[PDB]
Amino acid sequence: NQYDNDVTVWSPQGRIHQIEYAMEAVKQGSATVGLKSKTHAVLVALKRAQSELAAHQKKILHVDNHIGISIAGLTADARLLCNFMRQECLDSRFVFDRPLPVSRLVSLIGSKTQIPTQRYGRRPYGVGLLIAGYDDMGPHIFQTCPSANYFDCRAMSIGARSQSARTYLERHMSEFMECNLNELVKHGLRALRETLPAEQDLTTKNVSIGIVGKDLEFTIYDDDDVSPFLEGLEERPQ
Amino acid sequence: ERGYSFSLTTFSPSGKLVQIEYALAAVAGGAPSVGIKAANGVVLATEKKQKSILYDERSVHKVEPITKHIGLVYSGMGPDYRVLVHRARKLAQQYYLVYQEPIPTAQLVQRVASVMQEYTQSGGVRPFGVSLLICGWNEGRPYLFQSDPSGAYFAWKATAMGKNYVNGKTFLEKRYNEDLELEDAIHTAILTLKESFEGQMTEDNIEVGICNEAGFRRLTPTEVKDYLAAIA
Amino acid sequence: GDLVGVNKDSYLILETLPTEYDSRVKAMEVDERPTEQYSDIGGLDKQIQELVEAIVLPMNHKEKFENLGIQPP
Amino acid sequence: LRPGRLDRKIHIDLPNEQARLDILKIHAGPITKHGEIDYEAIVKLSDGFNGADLRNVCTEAGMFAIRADHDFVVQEDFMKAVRKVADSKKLESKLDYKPV
Amino acid sequence: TGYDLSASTFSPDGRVFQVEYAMKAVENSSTAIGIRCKDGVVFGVEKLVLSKLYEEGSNKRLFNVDRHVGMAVAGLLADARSLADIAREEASNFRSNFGYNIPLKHLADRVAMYVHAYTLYSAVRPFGCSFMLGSYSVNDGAQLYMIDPSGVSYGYWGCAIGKARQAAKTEIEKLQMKEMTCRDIVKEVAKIIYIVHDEVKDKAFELELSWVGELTNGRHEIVPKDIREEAEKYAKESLK
Amino acid sequence: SSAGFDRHITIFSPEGRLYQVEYAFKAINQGGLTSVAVRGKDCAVIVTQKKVPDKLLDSSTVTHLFKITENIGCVMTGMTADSRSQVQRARYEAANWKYKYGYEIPVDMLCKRIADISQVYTQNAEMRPLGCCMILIGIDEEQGPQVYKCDPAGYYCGFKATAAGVKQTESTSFLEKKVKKKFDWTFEQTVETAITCLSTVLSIDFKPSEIEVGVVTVENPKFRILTEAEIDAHLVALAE
Repeated sequence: NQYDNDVTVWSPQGRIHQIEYAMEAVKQGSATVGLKSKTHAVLVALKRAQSELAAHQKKILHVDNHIGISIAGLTADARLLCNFMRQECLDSRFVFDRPLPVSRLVSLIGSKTQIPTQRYGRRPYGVGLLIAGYDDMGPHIFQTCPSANYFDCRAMSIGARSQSARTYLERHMSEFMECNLNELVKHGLRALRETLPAEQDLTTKNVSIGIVGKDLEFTIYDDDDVSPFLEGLEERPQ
Repeated sequence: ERGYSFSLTTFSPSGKLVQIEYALAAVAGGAPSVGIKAANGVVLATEKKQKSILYDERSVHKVEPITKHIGLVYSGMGPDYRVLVHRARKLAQQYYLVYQEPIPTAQLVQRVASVMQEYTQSGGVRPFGVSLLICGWNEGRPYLFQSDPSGAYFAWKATAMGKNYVNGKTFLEKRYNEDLELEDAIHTAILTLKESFEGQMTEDNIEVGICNEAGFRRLTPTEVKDYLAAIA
Repeated sequence: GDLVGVNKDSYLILETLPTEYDSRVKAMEVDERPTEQYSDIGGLDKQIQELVEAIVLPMNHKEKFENLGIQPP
Repeated sequence: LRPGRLDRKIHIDLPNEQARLDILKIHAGPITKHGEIDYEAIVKLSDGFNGADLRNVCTEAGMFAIRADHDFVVQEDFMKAVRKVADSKKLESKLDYKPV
Repeated sequence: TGYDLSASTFSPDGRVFQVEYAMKAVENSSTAIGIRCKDGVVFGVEKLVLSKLYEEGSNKRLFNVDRHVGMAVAGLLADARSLADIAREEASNFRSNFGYNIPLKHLADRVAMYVHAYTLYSAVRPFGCSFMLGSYSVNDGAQLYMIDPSGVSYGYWGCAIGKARQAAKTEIEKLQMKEMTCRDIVKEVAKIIYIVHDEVKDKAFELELSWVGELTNGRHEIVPKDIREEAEKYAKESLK
Repeated sequence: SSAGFDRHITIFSPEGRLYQVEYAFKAINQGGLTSVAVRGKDCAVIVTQKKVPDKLLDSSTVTHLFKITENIGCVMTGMTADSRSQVQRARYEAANWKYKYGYEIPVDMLCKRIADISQVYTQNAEMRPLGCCMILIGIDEEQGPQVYKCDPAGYYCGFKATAAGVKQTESTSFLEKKVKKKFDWTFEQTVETAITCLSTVLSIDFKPSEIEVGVVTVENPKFRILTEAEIDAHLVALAE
């Protein structure tokens, strides 16, 4: 246990336990699911409430006109990487007068989170970024980790009981290319409803959906314009 | 580095400094040496043993000059000696650039020990493990000073450091006296060096430097072999 | 260094006893013979091989070693 | 340890390269093999081994031959056995001691 | 224990365990091998598909430092992208100051000193990466280098990094290497990956191949992979 | 005994020792290597074997003989990564002597610069003391050849013939019986003793491939690494 204190100290087995503890901090946040078609990229999030009178903590946040991210884990590491994220987008907008491609922006994040995972007295960033956007060659769904291993995926889910969320995806991943937005979105929120207890699903207070498209800027809906998407659903069987 | 800067030497609950006491133990296990101030110049003598027959003797030196009238020997560990030599070499020059005048022997010991005392109080370093003996015939009367890793300094008529330094301390108290000459001082300096040395004493077993009012001078192994007649 | 049965009065050897051991040693003998057939243990198939190669085969096939003719481990 | 009770102190050490070659030729005596044996490449990978370690290499190389039921011994079973036995010497240390 | 915490303290027998721990952290990763023919260097990296886990083409461990210099990393992944950023940065300063392409002998030495520098202080840890360096030049030939986490850097004709290291290099020396052309070697490297790593450990695996040499005019690029497809066809002839 | 943190960092023991530096002297011995230096009347000879355990491992990238300047060569023992980083310290400060002072650096003045650097590793208590050893040769004007040695403790002294590596106590016991019995040293007299001292300690009678010989002589002051052909010429020369 004495070698499980600092980030610098290697293990005699060869596993730095501080990163392995930061993976547990991602699993405490609420679940969220992102996916993409050939022409669209939709990520759906789930909110929680601290109490009944308290409002629900928001998950999806706009970054640029095509890039928007989801969140899991801490909230200080959320806004600290968010301020770095908005900064880098408008810099290349100021310098090259073009939007950043999604892939090489995420490579800047893995370089950013690398230094506090190696030097002394610095925690890793407990964070669960799911990233969606357009470069010039279509939609992209990315996920990160506190170990800074970014993954070019097609559908993932991170947070609390995303174990069941992943299982729904591969038995419908072949359908996720030809279908358009009206059933692409409600394919995604059929995956959130198994990350839940069997008595509440989506009652217009805890779900948000962000869509980026070809002729579509990244748009976030919340609890009032989500209601057109929440119709046309079957209940959970038993 | 990072900026830790914390001193690793603190007080004991008894009220002592433990690491300085441990550094003096490394001085006492050093090579023996002796220095005698007798009324016209100062005689320094060390005890240089090559551990094998393969070593070169004209390469590594013990009696080391600082100015043309200031010499300096030690008893402690080898590599830490060469640090504060080069420090004291440069420190004698800023006196000479300012004042255009050769630095007095009391003036180095004010300044060399101030380097050495502050170095113990500073953060994240051990003290030195070297005691010194400093000589010089400044303004007629010669001088003989002794510093230590505790930062202090003294002024001896004749003293000895290294191994068996208390045995040569009793030897110098009986054999030496108030006044002598330079040639008598070398005779008793070898006599206290022969007290604790090995069997054969040649031109390479010992190495002797002297001060005069004509200046600091280091003896070659020819005359040391020549003075080795009527040994001790 | 043998254990023999001797008459009390005449002091004469009358029996040869089998040698007995310490009482703590006799507790170490196994008499239950449990059952833990190899299907119960899963995911350790390479280690099951290298145990059987080392121990079970010298217990059974002495000739397979001696035809190559070296040693058991 | 004073002389008179224990007179002469005889020192036994780890085998040299010729000595690792000779011990390997000893334990490779009664092995049904083929005429392909480079002993020199085995000793070149052999460093700091015991005499019992080279006994183990001759033991393990036969165990590769009992695998797939080849009663002969090929040369390539040895270099697998050398890398296995030298792998197991990540568990031992402090083998030298000063005399007396 | 008691001496294995920092990377600035020696053990009482004369080594540093923090470097020793990070070496076998590289050992737990999958197998990446490398080999050179007489006019080129061929890379080959086994990549494991877990269940789906990515769009195929994600996070390939065959990086690209310079126009004529390539990587083949293994071990930890995030620090390997850090060393790629150091090596791309170092080759740019040689271009700017000295006006021509970086020799592979210097590029190995400048990186290995940087890897060495994190093994001396208690403030930072040693790297958990190991990799390869392949290049080609008409004035130099084909060179292949190799860097451990401790910082030892020298040459090879062939090497292997990963779990299968000693078991994977036994069949590398079985080949001929001098007289071969690298296009023959491209279908050779496929079978060494395909022989090792039985699907008992992981059912799904996938092969990448990178390739620099005389046919590629000194420039480094990936193989035509979906094109010509003679890796997997010639490798699956190892059925008996 | 242990007191405070004497077993861990560079502080003094109660006895006056300090253990981290004398842990570093047996940090050399894990290299498994022995170097021998012999100075003669007008020549100086370095001789050191190498071990090449793999056929895939190259031949030119192994040699510890490191040309510092045109007139000064050196050999390295101890671990490899600490040895190479020691060399570019020596290459850098040899060039600074030419820029600051014009003329060529002596071989003795360089070992003052190295050992004062290696002092600070011992002297400060937050940095690792670089467990490798240093051996130089060179020709001086009006002084002939020289042989020096630097240490991780940071002290230097000249020699006449002195080995390093693992087998000092056997080689120096051989050379003391060899030097002092009134031997006149020609060129080949130094070379034949340089092989046969190592050939009796290790008891090999080697092929001409394992060893390397660096040489310097006052007829050609350039540092020179021999070729295996002329190594074989001197090797059969002592084979009467």
